[PDB]
Amino acid sequence: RKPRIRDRLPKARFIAKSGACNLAHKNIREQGRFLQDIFTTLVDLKWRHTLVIFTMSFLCSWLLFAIMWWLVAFAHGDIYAYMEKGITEKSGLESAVCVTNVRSFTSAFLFSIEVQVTIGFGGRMMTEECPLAITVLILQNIVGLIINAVMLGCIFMKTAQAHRRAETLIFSRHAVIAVRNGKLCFMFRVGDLRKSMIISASVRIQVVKKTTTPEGEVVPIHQQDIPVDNPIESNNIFLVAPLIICHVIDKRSPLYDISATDLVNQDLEVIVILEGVVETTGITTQARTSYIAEEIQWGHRFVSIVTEEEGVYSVDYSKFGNTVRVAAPRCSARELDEKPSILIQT
Amino acid sequence: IDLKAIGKLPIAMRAVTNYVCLKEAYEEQKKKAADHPNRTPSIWLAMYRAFGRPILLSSTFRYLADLLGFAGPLCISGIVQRVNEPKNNTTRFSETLSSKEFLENAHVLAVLLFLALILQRTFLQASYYVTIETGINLRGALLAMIYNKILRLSTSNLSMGEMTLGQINNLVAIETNQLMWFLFLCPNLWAMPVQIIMGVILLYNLLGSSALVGAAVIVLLAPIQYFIATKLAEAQKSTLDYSTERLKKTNEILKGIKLLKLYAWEHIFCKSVEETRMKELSSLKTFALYTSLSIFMNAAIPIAAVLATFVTHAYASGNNLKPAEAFASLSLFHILVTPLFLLSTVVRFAVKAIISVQKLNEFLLSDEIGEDSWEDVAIKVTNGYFSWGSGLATLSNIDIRIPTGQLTMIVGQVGCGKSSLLLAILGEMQTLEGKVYWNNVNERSRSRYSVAYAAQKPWLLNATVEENITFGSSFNRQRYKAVTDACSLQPDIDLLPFGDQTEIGERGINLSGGQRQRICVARALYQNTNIVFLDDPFSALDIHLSDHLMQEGILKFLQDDKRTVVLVTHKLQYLTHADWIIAMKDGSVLREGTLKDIQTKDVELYEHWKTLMNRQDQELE
Amino acid sequence: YLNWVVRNLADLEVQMGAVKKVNSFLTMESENYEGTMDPSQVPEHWPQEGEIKIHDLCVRYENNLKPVLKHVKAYIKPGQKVGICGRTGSGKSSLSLAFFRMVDIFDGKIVIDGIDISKLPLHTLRSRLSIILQDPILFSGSIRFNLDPECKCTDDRLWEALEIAQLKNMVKSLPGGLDATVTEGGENFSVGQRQLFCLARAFSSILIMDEATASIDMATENILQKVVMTAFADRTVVTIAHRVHTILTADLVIVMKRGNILEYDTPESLLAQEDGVFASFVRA
Ligand SMILES: Nc1ncnc2c1ncn2[C@@H]1O[C@H](COP(=O)(O)OP(=O)(O)OP(=O)(O)O)[C@@H](O)[C@H]1O
Ligand SMILES: Nc1ncnc2c1ncn2[C@@H]1O[C@H](COP(=O)(O)OP(=O)(O)OP(=O)(O)O)[C@@H](O)[C@H]1O
Ligand SMILES: [K+]
Repeated sequence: RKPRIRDRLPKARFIAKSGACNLAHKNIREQGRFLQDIFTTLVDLKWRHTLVIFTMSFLCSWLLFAIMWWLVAFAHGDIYAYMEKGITEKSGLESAVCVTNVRSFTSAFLFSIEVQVTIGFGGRMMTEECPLAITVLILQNIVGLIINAVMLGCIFMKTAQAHRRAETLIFSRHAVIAVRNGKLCFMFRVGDLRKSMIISASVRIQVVKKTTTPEGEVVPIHQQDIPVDNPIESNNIFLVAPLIICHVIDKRSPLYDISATDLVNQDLEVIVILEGVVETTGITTQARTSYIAEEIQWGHRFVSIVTEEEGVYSVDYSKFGNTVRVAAPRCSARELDEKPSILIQT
Repeated sequence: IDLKAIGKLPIAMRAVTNYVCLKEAYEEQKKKAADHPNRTPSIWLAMYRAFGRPILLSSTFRYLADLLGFAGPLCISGIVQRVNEPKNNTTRFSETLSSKEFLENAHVLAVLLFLALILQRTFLQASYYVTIETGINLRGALLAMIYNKILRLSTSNLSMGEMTLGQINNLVAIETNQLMWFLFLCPNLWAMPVQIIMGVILLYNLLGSSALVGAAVIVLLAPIQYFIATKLAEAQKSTLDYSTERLKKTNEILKGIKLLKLYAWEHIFCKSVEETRMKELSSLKTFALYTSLSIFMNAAIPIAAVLATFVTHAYASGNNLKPAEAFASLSLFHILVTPLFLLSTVVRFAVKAIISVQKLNEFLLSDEIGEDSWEDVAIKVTNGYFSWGSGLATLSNIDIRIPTGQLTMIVGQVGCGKSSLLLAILGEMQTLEGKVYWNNVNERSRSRYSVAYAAQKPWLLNATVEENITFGSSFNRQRYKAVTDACSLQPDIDLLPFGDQTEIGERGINLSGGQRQRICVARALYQNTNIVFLDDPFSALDIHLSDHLMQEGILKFLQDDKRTVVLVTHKLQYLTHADWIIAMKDGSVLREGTLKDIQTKDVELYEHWKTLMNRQDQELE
Repeated sequence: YLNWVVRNLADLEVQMGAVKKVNSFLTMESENYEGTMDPSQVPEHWPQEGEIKIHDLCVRYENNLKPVLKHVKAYIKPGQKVGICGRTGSGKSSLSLAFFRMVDIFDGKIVIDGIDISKLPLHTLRSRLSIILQDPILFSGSIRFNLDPECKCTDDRLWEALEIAQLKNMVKSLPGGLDATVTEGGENFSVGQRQLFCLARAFSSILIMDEATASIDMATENILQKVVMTAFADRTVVTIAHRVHTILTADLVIVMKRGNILEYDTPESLLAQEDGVFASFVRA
């Protein structure tokens, strides 16, 4: 497939098999990145980064206000009053040491720790002389409570989002097309791994193709829905064991034209989007997969995955995409539909 | 593997530079070429001025990097000598005078060393990063030029047919890689003495008097590597030729897999091959010897050498070996030893570059210039030669004129000229000598700009004929799609290999001579404004009972269309509508009439040819 | 030294990755040869005019070696030199069944070869075989070193190559010499015979055939005359072919069954009345 080798870029893949929306927006009116944005990034961090930002924030606040206290205990002529070793502390009582027994920046830092985290060792108390120190103490406590509350909110919200682990919904990596119950059918396999059920489940199958219109317009990426062929016309589905969600096509759906040779050059792409709310969490989840033309192994049929064990059914998950190539008619999409004189073109 | 990184930078740099830069180089070199070919005419002078890459822009940085690096170890020494000093002797209170006080302090020197080291590394890396960014451009240029000079001049090959793939073997990836490497490596040659030369002087400046001896040995140690290189290369070349023999023998052996799989020569076919391996193995051992020795030469001479200097330390008779005297000497010895390997490699690289430029010069001076001089009828030219290449004479009463849509075929293989005439009718052969007089307009490339053709050898062009159908064809193009659906799939329904009809050609490994000629004719079919030109292919592509089928496909193609179809074939199986023919025998078009008018002249060869019996196949056998 | 360390780590990784590409095929062997056959004379004789019967509904083989996945009854003529009807549907399977082994194909009781067939010493038994490639090209020497076994065969000059007439042009009256071959050519410089002189190679007595695909019909007829000269030495052979140029004067023929011979019937009109050569009659 050297043409495809050089055509690795030319490819109709609207959504990557992972599920993302491989696209490209541009020429948009980016107003900016306002401040509050950064705070949201604070919420959605991972544990190593959250712990680091937490500890760094506490330590930065402590050191900063310790530096401030050091300046304060400098300007009031306090460090000198202590440094006078005429006695153990000869005239250190009357001079109104602004903060009792604050000798050097290390000591002031011990005081910062002692006053922010509400320890309070008592050996070094604020005194009744310097209003500036009282102002800085008030500021210290207000900022301390706000930072404490914000970091607590961060840690809590990373705790309350422990229900979410990962979306685990599984598709057959390949599609399948076959004949069932007398007419052509399109298949796909859907399974689940989580023990919990998925309530109010629903599926939708859409065809993405570039279209043309008789009036003249062309819609580049055209989307059209297709029925999901349940017994009573309803996109509901119970998911205990994995199953086969078959959107059989008659006329209205765009499968009338399909010719077996054309599949390599086929431009239509099938997209599957299903969704529901998880029973034990309360979150509405939505999983999406893409069925490109290269993955549609035509003519196959799916395998059976249910066995009677002793009293309780056993189920495999290894055989998901394995198929047995049951013989089927070829390109009968129009031939069998637009019934020939035989009315049995197969 | 992201292709996002590529962006549009290559168009701005490599695509623009390669084409534009050499244009100036051609203009200057050719302008000088007019004066005389005794001294002025040459090839590589243009590149320096025309490309104008500032090698110096780096060369300056390179010299700077070498100076900084060589300076570094003296700063290392500086700190070391003053390990110990109380230095309160004068009770100095003088603000340190810039001239002296700053150099001495132990603390400063360390920070200076860090700054110098970072700066040197950065400057060096940046300079030769820019140099590489220029080399890449030079390589793109050289390739662009080889194709520009291979396309529009050398069309007609008559002597280059002896070895034309030698050029595409050397100048493809042995020359351009050589020039890119040599340009990227020039700075080492350019500024290695500025550092080395520094070392002896530096060593002499500070080591003492034994420095000259101390570095004497390494200046001769490097020629040891320069001498081992050549012998190792000779051994490697002999080993490579022996390996080629082994590979060819192995190919022949595996080529007989079904014969040797069980027959009485099953294990026998490898016998000599095993000895072959052993034979080749012996050469490998010889090569290994020099390589190991070279490493020893590169891994010992320095150490050995430095010992000598300390021996010559006993020639200094000083107090002792000051640890601030020999540590810096050892640092200089361990730094100097680096660019020597680069120098030794450049020694061979220069020879490689010279050989490459000589080969390029030979190509551009070997018929690469002069082989292409600078109903819509064109030909009224008396000039006689309708001879191949730069061949001799055979010019008599030459002229030609043909109303198109006429199947004029000079049926003859002896004194044939079928290829010279077929190529020269469109003018692509050097037969345009004389006067070229045409109509006033096509409705100056000889008024034949609407050409289309088929070869006289199997074409087998890029990708395959299945993928050769790229003429604005998503699926079907009305003129050839029909022949595409039904004339194209007619010769061989399907090849043995898988994938069938679609992209059949892409990655289509092989072809039959019949399938090759069928594919060629099919590529003749899928052409637009069909005025086809054929050159006697259907005397060798004579597919009995299938030549009529091909001619019927061409019928619905050309005889059921409004189109001109011609051929110079040599078989009479397709002689229907074969009205016009020649039997020139080394002349231009001089035989032309009606379908039977030639037989009116009753030429004996014409009389025998124009008979009922199998169209006189093999003179009416 | 750090740049060296990083670059050398990368280089080592690349080198070992390149090695692992062939270290997976380092010592694998998947066709064993350990035979316990007792000693046999193994002369070059024709045993009983070559009765070949080893297959009755040749069963599905195994081990994925192009198995025949159906049933094909086999019964040929004893002193038969010419081919018998084998249809394209099973023609490839039969062609593979002429001399090539398999897992579970045609195994069983047989009256053939007068000696054990599958248990014979696999190191030497194979030298007694004979086959022909579809389009014979032997890129090997086979002329200068044609006597790889120790023979002074003394007939490659003009004696039995000319008598075989396949190499008469290249041997009896040729200056190539006793030491000169063609480089990778079964048709490059020796186009007169891509298959060498069988008698010279025996100067065994069993011939195995191939399909006329790249040999000119006249040359093929001359090769048929040589095949008749060899048939004087065999008078019993197995042949595989589908076209009249090779199936024109077949001496012994059969009435087939769906892809393999069902019964022995040399003439052609009797096979025509039945379903014998109806598919063969498609051209005449
Ligand atoms: N038992 C299982 N465990 C995990 N994933 C599964 C299991 N069965 C199927 N899948 C998922 O289904 C997808 C397609 O499976 P498929 O039916 O192709 O079987 P497969 O060929 O074994 O898949 P793969 O080639 O991805 O292993 C795969 O992406 C795989 O992740
Ligand atoms: N590639 C070439 N090499 C050497 N001589 C050539 C070449 N092409 C043409 N000539 C000369 O031109 C003259 C006309 O050649 P002509 O066209 O008859 O060859 P041709 O008939 O095409 O060959 P062929 O019979 O193999 O098709 C010949 O005498 C030949 O010497
Ligand atoms: K909650």
